[PDB]
Amino acid sequence: HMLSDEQMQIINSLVEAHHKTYDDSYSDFVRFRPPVRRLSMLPHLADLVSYSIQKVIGFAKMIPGFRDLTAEDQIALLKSSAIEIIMLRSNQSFSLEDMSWSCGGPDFKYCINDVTKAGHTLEHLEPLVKFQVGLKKLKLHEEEHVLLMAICLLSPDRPGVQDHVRIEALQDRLCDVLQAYIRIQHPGGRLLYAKMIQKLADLRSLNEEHSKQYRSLSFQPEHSMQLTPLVLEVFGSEV
Amino acid sequence: HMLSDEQMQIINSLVEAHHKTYDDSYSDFVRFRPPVRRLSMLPHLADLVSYSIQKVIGFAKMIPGFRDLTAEDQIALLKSSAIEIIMLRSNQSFSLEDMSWSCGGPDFKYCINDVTKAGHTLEHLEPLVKFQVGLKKLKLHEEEHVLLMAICLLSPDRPGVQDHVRIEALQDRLCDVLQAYIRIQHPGGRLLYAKMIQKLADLRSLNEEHSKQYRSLSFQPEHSMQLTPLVLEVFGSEV
Amino acid sequence: KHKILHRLLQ
Amino acid sequence: KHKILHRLLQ
Ligand SMILES: C=C1/C(=C\C=C2/CCC[C@]3(C)[C@@H](C(CCCC(C)(C)O)CCCC(C)(C)O)CC[C@@H]23)C[C@@H](O)C[C@@H]1O
Ligand SMILES: C=C1/C(=C\C=C2/CCC[C@]3(C)[C@@H](C(CCCC(C)(C)O)CCCC(C)(C)O)CC[C@@H]23)C[C@@H](O)C[C@@H]1O
Repeated sequence: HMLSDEQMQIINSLVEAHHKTYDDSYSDFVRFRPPVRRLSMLPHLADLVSYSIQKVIGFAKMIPGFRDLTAEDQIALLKSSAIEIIMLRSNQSFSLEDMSWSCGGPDFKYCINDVTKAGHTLEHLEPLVKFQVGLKKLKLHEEEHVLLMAICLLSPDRPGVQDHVRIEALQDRLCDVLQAYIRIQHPGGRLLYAKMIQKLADLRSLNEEHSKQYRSLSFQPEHSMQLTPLVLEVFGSEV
Repeated sequence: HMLSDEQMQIINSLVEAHHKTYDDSYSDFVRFRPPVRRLSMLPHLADLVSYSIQKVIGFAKMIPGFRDLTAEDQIALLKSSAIEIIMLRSNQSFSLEDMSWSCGGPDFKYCINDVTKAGHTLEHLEPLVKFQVGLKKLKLHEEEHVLLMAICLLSPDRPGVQDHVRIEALQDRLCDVLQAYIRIQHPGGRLLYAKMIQKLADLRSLNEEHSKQYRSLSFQPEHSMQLTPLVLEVFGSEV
Repeated sequence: KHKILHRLLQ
Repeated sequence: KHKILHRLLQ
């Protein structure tokens, strides 16, 4: 009926974690290869995605008990979740007012069209935008935003995971915190937790559609060369 | 005592080749990750080097009878020569007035210091600058500049070459053209050809010192990740 | 395999 | 091996 002590400790860690790995000014986007409006956005977007991965890794390392997993599983989880964790955190810059990620502009205002000039079809971009709007409409306290990413990341059924027992464990502990937080700290959170867990499955689907169109993109050398070593590594098949 | 017909044809091809693969305005340097004055120049310089490789490949493909080699040897030659071909072509932007490559500025004016902020020691940069000044003092007609790169590239003793007989052949044919050109078209070219061939061996040495400090640079993942797929591929060990 | 990731995970 | 180079050499 009230939040635990080991539960505040966890929430504090996760919010600080996200605070140190997400910039609301986006003041590193200048260091990326410029955006261009072939696949003119690919260089820029690949630089953006590569950058984000490094941040996700920063965040992940600060999720409680994550450093305690085997290096192998840590990799298995990053590799599988990475992309979803990004769609998640990107919502923070998504804008329903104009339906586009605004990290600046007109340079850094990414719309569905841009991601097209990077090798993706509208027939597959549509659901990602839909996912963004629904997520944005949930008006999440940052506590929930953070727990959601930390839970999404610890999702037990990732291809390549070994100790799926302890992973469902640290994710269950997190879910407790979330359900407790909404009930206790969120006025009118009756249906929220459910809606949130609903989002996770929207991600599995979005993740899939990506793996497909990225595979096709990564198999053309003229395109793969536009990527970064990290991207190639994280979305690669090596095991 | 006068230039052949099959010899003008060759010179024409090589000059057009260099004309279509080298830009005197350097108007693509804006598309690179910005330069920064750790290893702040590495991102920019890696983008510059990657760009240059693609150009060298463009040039190489237009060298006469190069398309007639096996895909394997073409690779073996690019991999070994690439770096030297770059030091060669860079001279065109090097400036004795200020001893630095000026492709713009203050942004694109690269000095010895910059290449330091990219993972190389002065105790090894010194000879490259020396090589640039000597080369610049030879005041080469572009015909000679081009033949020099086309000869350097066809250098027969590259690690990994198979048909070293036909390669010494197409390079001998080129050398004829060069010696003929200087004697016939260059007033006071008595000692030139020799000085030029002298430069090639300066390159083998500069090439070596690079392979060493790049190996050390490429073995640190925090650094290799700053590179490009092409660089990694071209300076890699795969066979 | 996974040179960079290992490194990034201190 | 040498995916990109092959491609770049038409
Ligand atoms: C990331 C962040 C930001 C935006 C995210 C975007 C905008 C551009 C397009 C992105 C990056 C989507 C694309 C990018 C994939 C390109 C690549 C790697 C070359 O296959 C993935 C979704 C592709 C689908 C599944 C839609 O087909 C996912 C999230 C989208 C900006 C800021 O919020 C930081 C955050 O950190
Ligand atoms: C290239 C071109 C230009 C400059 C060349 C430079 C300036 C920067 C430093 C460079 C690129 C040298 C370095 C770069 C190596 C960096 C890397 C790949 C991260 O290990 C190589 C020499 C290193 C030594 C041997 C000195 O230790 C070689 C030539 C130098 C500009 C223009 O002329 C186009 C040309 O096309």
